[PDB]
Amino acid sequence: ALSSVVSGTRNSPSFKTYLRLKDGKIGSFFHDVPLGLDKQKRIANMVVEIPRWVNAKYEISKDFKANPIVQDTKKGKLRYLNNIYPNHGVPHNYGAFPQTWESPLESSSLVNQNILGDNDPLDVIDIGRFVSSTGTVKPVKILGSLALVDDGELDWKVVVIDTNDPFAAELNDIKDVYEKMPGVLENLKRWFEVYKIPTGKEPNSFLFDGNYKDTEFTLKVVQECHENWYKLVMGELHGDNLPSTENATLPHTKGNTVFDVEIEVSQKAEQVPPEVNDMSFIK
Amino acid sequence: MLKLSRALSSVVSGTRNSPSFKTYLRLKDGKIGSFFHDVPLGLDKQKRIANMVVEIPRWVNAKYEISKDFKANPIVQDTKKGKLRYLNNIYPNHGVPHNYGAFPQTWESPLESSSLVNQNILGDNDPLDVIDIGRFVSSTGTVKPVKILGSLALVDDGELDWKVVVIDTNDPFAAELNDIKDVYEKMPGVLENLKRWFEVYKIPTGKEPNSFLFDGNYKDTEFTLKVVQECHENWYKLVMGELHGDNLPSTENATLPHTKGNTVFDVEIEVSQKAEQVPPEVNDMSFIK
Ligand SMILES: [Mg+2]
Ligand SMILES: [Mg+2]
Ligand SMILES: [Mg+2]
Ligand SMILES: [Mg+2]
Repeated sequence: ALSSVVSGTRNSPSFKTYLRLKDGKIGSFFHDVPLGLDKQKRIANMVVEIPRWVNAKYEISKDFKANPIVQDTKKGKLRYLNNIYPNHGVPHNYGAFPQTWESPLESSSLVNQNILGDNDPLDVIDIGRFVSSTGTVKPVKILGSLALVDDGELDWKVVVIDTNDPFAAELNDIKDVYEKMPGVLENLKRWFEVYKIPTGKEPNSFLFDGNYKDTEFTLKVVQECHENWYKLVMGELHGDNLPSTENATLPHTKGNTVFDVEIEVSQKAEQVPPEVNDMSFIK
Repeated sequence: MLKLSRALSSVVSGTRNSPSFKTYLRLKDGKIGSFFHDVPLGLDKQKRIANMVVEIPRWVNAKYEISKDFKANPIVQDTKKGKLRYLNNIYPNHGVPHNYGAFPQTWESPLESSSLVNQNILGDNDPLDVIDIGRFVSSTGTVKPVKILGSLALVDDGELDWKVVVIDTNDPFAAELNDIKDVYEKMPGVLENLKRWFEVYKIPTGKEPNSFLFDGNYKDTEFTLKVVQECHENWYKLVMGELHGDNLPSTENATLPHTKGNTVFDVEIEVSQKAEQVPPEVNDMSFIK
């Protein structure tokens, strides 16, 4: 089975999580984890970036070799998400669909409006009961989606649940969450609207009037972004500033390679800065 | 780093996330005291401050409390049928939303009805509950000054369970809060969340929701000081042996020179092993309509 390995020191700029492939070789979280999309069973594989109730802004890096998960930084400073009261850190496990990409050139057939893709793998929110570690790859059941608009880009949020959650069989479309998990859709919607306000940013807004899109519509977003990724790795797109497509597993692709990376020994994990625990109370 | 003056502190006994875990009060000379009896409440009516004993740090689930039954009144995790008790995650809260604790040298008498409520309703037999809404996360067994802001008259299993809202006096925002309305206006969602939390938090354990006096309104600072005074007065009668009842708390104490319970504690500090794992079900979320 796929697994992961930590490099460097937790809560320092050296921290990384790499994908380990089945033979022990290093792969890319972006390119080498099969999405494993099953349109019939409405399941696909998520890469977990941020465990529920964690603040560190871990993401799959498009820049570092082999696309490890690294903590975001600004002005050289590690970035922590705020506590949007009464949330502690992220309210659910946050991650991505591997082998997907929101092209900032191919404008979506699914929105009537000429709006940009956000240039990253599709964002995934796992609302299940399990707290999942950074670098976990697991099957999730696709439920619905939220069309967040952040800085002119369509930042889709796809709501899923871990297929190991006994409750997953009780949820077969996005209205099931509203009825059976009271408060989850409302809280995620408000979180994504306001989470940058404490950093000096304006509230985000929504397409579709702020309404969640159902499973059938969401599956089309996933398929489209999986096809965009496909075109990207096959060299079948013309465009500047395309992500790296270096990969360990995709035969005949230009980026196909063997990854040679240094796994740095982990030191005494640094303290999180105490100000990370401050709460943000948003009107 | 280095304190030139003696201060109260605490000592952990046993293993975290195990039935052995205990935090004891250490008095200025290093001996063991009671968190219930031996921490001066320090109530200052004019500055609207008093000392809190912190039981549960913000975003912790473990239901730590001052034990009325254990010798020297350590803070211990509530346990039932030999099973450690954890508070639920009342979505979207993670554990307790703020630092939770108590006012030492206070007690809600279960004998008397308060003269401050227009209603016959008995107290909950424990120190007054305190909720510190400040930015700092405080460790179990911390004693610190807090500014009293207001209170909520929760009713739980028929008993009046006062919740006192306070802020750590070191919080730079403390100066901007002078009464319970400043929290409502300047810390949007805090009072709302606490009130809903106290209404629903035992529903996952199979209890009906709690109710309130004063129609679920918060009481202001002036009224709250009267509740704290009255509970401090009743604590005093308890330790002075002036009350009759079959299940009064123990009044054993190290520091109160004129009390029957005044004693020297001899407690064992057990070696701490590596903290046990919290059971993974403690991370499940409760979604209450
Ligand atoms: Mg992302
Ligand atoms: Mg996105
Ligand atoms: Mg209490
Ligand atoms: Mg109480």
